[PDB]
Amino acid sequence: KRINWRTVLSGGSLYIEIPGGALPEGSKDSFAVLLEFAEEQLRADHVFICFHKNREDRAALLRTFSFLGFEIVRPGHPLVPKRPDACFMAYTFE
Amino acid sequence: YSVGLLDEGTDLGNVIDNYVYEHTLTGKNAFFVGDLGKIVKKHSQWQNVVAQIKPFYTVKCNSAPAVLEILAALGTGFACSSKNEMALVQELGVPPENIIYISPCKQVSQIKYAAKVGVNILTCDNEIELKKIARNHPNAKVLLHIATEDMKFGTTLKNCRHLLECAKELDVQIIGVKFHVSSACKESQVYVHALSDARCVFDMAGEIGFTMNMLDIGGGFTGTEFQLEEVNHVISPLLDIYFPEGSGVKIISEPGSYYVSSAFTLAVNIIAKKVVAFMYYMNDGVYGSFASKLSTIPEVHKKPLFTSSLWGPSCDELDQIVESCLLPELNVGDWLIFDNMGADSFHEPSAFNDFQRPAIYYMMSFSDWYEMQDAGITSDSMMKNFFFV
Repeated sequence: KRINWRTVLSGGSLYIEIPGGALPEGSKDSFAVLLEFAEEQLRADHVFICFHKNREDRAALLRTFSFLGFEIVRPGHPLVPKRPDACFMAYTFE
Repeated sequence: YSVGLLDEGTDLGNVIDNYVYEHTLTGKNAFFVGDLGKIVKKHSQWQNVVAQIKPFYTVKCNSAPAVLEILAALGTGFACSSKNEMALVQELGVPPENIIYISPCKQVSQIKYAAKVGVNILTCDNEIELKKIARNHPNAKVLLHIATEDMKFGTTLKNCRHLLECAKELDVQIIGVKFHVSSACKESQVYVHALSDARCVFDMAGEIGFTMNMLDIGGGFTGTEFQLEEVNHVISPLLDIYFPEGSGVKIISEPGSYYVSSAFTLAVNIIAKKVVAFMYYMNDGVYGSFASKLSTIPEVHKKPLFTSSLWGPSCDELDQIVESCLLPELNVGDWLIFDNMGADSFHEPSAFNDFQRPAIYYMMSFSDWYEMQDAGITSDSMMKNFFFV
């Protein structure tokens, strides 16, 4: 099934905004090819996750990208947009 | 890189209290204390329970140079999750035959690096990663990652069949099966299911003509004795009959939280206080060594209990560590003790936490010392870095 995800690229650093609710199946492959495309053509030096604070699956996605290799970034970072109603994780390349 | 001696007359209490004493006037920063003796004791516990399984420590739990050094000294393998990790491990002087990468989502640069460094054993849980594996490293050794019946990860039996078929077409060698059984799970029968799935591969790959010689069982261990005891009480009767010694079986495990979680203790300082029930602010929080709260009890240093909430120095709404606790009236400048601070509490110093990292203090007992000395470990060349006193 075709899946639409909102993702925005700026300043050579990619930002992914996840919508509320659970994920559809085959999403593993989805973020997989998301990273493949993040490296091959657009050549990102850093990938980033952002999602709304008030949800019952905050810990779920946090631990998800935790296992995926993402690390927590404190709001207020120069590369992070000033928005205190969002949680942020980060994965850096070499 | 310094660990102090401890006799029966001395305890952790006095090194904690002394570090408190000296930090009170100086930097005023938090402090970490790690018991390597309990890691060694857990290695002896492992060898006691099951010795025919080689543990491969997940670095993401603790990536401090000291722990990695003593673990490499113990002969324990390494489970990798990043290329910087692999860089540090390879820089230490570890053999590539005892290195495994674990990240559920691999990248092209990472696998090119893995290919360049000579590490062939790696896991996989989808067709895309298999495709890039075949695309860049034709001589890679593949471990199939399966799912468990406990948001999602792993590969279904049918898709595992498709995976081994494609792998056969892509001329890449599959050697074993990979999975993870969480520490929290107590449902024994579950393991059977997992193992049954592995048996499936043992058949299917066996039918396709590939050689199997390794089984990875994961890293779901709490650290306590009874947990591992139940683990063997379930795994041992079934394992020896399906893969006995001499069948060419090399079983592998990947302990992470197991060795270090309850092995570390954190000493923290108070910087703020507010009366509404009370709310108290520390000089550290979730944005640092307290990520593990997302997935354990404080004690008072000094000699009337009130309910209170814990906040960090970031003061933002997300910096809640404990929802409700009971403590006597305190003021700014007091100390707090946190046990079980080993699981995912060590991160690298950067702008993420204002270039601030807690000090590194290590503890060792005489008993564990003679326990390592008689094992013939202290005399080999790989530990020229050690400094103990």
